Amino acid sequence: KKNSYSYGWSFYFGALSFIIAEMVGVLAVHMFIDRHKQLT
Repeated sequence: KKNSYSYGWSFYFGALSFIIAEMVGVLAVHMFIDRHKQLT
C-alpha cells in the first residue's frame, strides 16, 4: 500500500523551487515600488 514511501530529493527541488520563485516575486515588487517612487 506504498509502505514507508519517501520523497527523495527530486521532490525537494520542486519544494525548493517554490521558495525561490516567491523570493523573486518578493524582490520584484520591491523594485517596482522604487520605480514608481522614482516617477514620484
